[PDB]
Amino acid sequence: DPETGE
Amino acid sequence: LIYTAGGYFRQSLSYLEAYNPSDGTWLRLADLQVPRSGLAGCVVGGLLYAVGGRNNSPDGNTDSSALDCYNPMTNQWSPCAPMSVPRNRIGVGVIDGHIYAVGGSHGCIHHNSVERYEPERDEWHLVAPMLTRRIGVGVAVLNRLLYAVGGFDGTNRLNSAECYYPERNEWRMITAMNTIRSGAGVCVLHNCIYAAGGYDGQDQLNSVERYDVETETWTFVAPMKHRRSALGITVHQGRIYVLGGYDGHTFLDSVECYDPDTDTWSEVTRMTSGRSGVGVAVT
Repeated sequence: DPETGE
Repeated sequence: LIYTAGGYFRQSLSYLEAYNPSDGTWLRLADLQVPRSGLAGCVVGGLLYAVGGRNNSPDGNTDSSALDCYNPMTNQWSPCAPMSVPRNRIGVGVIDGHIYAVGGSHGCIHHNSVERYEPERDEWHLVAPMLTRRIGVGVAVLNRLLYAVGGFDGTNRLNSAECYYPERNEWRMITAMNTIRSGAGVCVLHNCIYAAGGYDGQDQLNSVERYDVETETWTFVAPMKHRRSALGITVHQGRIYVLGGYDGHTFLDSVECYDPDTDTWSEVTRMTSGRSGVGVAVT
């Protein structure tokens, strides 16, 4: 996902 | 020192490390007792607490209800009572020795719920929910009021902020940030609420803005040299430290330091390894 890389 | 707990780098982590901004070197301390990313950290009575998050591993992806306490002169974690629900990408703040757990997600569910932890009683209590469902929400405490800032409601990323009044046990929308921010670093420096970086649904941000309660105004300040979301943030002796995060391509180990007097950022250290979604506090 773009936000956490997770 | 600045303690960083948990994080993510191909899997959730158990790391607890401490950085000394004077000497510049990193301590490696006791590992968390469940790998977590998307957690929050705070300090109450000198104790360091790890709240919520999830264990994203090769074998699972379990959202966390855990609250765990690290004692800095026992170098040992001990579990505390769990929360009513799991909260991945939670926000926390400290008022009057009490921990407030705000928002977060459990699977598909984006919480508006909020609960309060009582350290000397080890009990959680459900309190008034937010007006808004928020994960990746930044939380800050100013004048013993609790602010929930930005985040993501499941559909939209948010620039709104709302304020919780503990003696009314009530919420109130306030002025919205100039920037939509989810996964920002939210803290209180000098006497403003700072919001640093984050993700607006398109790009990780390097911009930074601060809220002045008396004028109900957000103003932009010195931007960081590196865009990042899901970063850790804390203030140490009057300067803002932002820690790791994700910029859409790599997991940052860069740690930046904002000087409020010069309105300038400068890179002071690299963490031991790049990671995002940590819990940070100072004790």
